[PDB]
Amino acid sequence: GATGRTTIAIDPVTRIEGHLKAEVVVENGKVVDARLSGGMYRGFETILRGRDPRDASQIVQRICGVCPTAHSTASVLALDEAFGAKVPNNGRITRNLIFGANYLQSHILHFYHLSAQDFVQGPDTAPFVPRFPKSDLRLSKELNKAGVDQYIEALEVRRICHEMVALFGGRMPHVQGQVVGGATEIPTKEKLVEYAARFKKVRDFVEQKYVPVVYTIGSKYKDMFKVGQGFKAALCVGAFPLDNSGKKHLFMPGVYAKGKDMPFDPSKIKEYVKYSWFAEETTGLNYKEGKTIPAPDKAGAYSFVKAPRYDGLSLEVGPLARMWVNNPELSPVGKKLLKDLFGISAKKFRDLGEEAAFSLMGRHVARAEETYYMLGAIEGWLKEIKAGEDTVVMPAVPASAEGTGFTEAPRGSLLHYVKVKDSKIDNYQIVSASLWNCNPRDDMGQRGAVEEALIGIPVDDIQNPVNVARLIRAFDPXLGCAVH
Amino acid sequence: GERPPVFWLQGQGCTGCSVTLLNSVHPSIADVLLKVISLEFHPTVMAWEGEHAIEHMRKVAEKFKGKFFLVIEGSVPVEADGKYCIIGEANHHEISMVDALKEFGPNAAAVLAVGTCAAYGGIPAAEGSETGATAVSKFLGDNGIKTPVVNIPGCPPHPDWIVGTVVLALDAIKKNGLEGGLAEVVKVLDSDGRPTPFFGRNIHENCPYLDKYDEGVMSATFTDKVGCRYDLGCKGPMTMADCFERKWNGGVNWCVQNAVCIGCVEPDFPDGKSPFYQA
Ligand code: SF4
Ligand code: SF4
Ligand code: FCO
Ligand SMILES: [Cl-]
Ligand SMILES: [Fe+2]
Ligand code: NI
Ligand SMILES: [S]
Repeated sequence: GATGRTTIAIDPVTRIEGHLKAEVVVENGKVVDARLSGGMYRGFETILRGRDPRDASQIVQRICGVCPTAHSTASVLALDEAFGAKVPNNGRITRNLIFGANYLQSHILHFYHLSAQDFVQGPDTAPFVPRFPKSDLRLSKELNKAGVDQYIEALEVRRICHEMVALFGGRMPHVQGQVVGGATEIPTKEKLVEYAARFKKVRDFVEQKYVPVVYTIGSKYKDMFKVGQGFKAALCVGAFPLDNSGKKHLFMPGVYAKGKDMPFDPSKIKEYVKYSWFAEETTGLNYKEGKTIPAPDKAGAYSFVKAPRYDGLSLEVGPLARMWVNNPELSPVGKKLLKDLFGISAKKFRDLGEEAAFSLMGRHVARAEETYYMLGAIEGWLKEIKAGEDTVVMPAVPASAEGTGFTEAPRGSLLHYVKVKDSKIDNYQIVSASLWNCNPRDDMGQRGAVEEALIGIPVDDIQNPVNVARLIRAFDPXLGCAVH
Repeated sequence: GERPPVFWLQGQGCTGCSVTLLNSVHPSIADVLLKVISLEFHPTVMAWEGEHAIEHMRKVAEKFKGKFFLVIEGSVPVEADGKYCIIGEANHHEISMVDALKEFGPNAAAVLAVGTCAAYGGIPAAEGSETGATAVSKFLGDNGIKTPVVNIPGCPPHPDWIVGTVVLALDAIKKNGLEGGLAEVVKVLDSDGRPTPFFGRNIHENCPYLDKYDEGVMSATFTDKVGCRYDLGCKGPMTMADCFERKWNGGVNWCVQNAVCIGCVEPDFPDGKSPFYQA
């Protein structure tokens, strides 16, 4: 160690999904180094081997019960390619309705049930107490009460989102309704009425309560737009196909780094393991050649998360990444509240500016704006879907094949790669969103995205170091996804 | 009534068993948390963090020794000296799931093994795994810990199975005291440790498509909802759950209507229920 440098370890980091330890070094009241450790491993990539490939679209969902529809989607897209299946148009749209509804669930869950206690004092009973004696909770009595009331209402709203998922997905968590070849249940006129009625309630909550409260709370934490920048580099791999030719997507792919936009080339992804608990000979592999050989005793390693890099770059993923890459128009309420509460004149997302967008609070804003954006996408799919039109084909299992499915989980880019040999899974490799965010150093010593975003985070009180986990929560981590 | 303290520990879970609980309708999860239990430790939702959260759990555990309920989500991996699941750190020493279950398991009133992973090993214990993923009851027994275990399986369970089992146990305790009530809970469990209110009926015997099964009228595509789903892989015939009646997510669907049952509540899930898409 060194005089003036104080180490803080937080394990478990709570109000995230899954098992994470954060270790930071604080000097002069700011984080100067960071290490993130994903401490739980299951090994889905080896569990999957030898199975009927169709089983994958059920097995993979159990990577993560918060974002199972993302894994389902990536898996069925990979299987569609491997099997040569042409998903019927109406099944493409049904898939988008199943998965889009979980974007609404997941963002609402994240802001209210995971993040809002960073800023809101809950009722005086467990699990809302005890907490840090100096929790830095700045809201007025009235705005804090609105936060609590909305937390409670959001418990109902996120449940309704899962009813929306289940209408054509069968149940949730863990849908039955997406398979290779499309979706297993044709939407009926009656069940589309049920989906739209629930959607209207979610839409109203998002527009009237959620998006406004994020900007309003953010306006009491303006300092949190000035920290958490990290590398200011982002990835999007595309998601929600809008046609049957694989071209247009709701979120279009791209990479942003060092102030430059560039296309996404998946051959530039490699996964490093020097600082991860996997065998040394497996380092530096693109996912098509990926290998998962655990090495829990390997010297120097500190995580079960591999370290993915994009042409050597350490990138982040998630709502901020997608909204930055795609640069949509901001919501009406966001444009007004940016002006009224912050003095910011903005029309498109990038009008926030790089510094404020790539910040702790900027990532919460991006997630709220994306939730509003998804409302319009779901409205479009409700207009486009046709009651009664077939949604599935029934392809046979190929003897030998490969496929890759790319999508955007609520927390960021997700791909699944499958290689089939003798009609069974020969290899299955997963590169997930919180893997891109919450990974350790690579073989070159370059930190992961959240590790780097922690640098500079203020810790004026080592005994109440609340901003360390606040920064982490802005990325909405799920370590089940990250490690699998 | 006094809300008993509950600690919810996650091992090799996916958090699906917490999310399914958040979907409870009657009672709502708000009512469960504010009126039914005192959820003192839960890493996904609690206010505090890190060593402070662990210390809080330990202080409650000391005060309510013998009286708290321990929910386990996920399997317990024993390989590599427990290193495949580290759940926290305190006093500058990591805490594995193995360690945590050995610490708190002996002192709980009862352990609720929620989800098929905790109940039976589940996907983390399936073929191709290498972590020594172990079911809660087997781990406790292997380590000499005699605390009663109730299995509430499913991948995930329905919220009503989790909440309903908690309520059944708390009501039994109100009526007969802690020891007598837990004895009554054990009496309503099947041979796989599951409460018979939710797991005592077979899906297939109660399925709305049973007539089609008997007539040999089978669907050849998933979207044909007329025929029986057996040839498409339905495992209803070997599955004990009440999904045919309570259905899922506010009654809007269930697995057999939408696609197939994959047998997710059963001790051999997934391997004994696979391949999922043929008989
Ligand atoms: S095989 Fe499945 S769909 Fe057919 S009657 Fe049995 S439970 Fe119902
Ligand atoms: S119908 Fe079968 S797969 Fe679906 S929840 Fe019930 S037991 Fe599990
Ligand atoms: N959202 C989500 Fe899950 C994560 N991280 C994936 O991919
Ligand atoms: Cl998802
Ligand atoms: Fe992976
Ligand atoms: Ni996830
Ligand atoms: S997630």
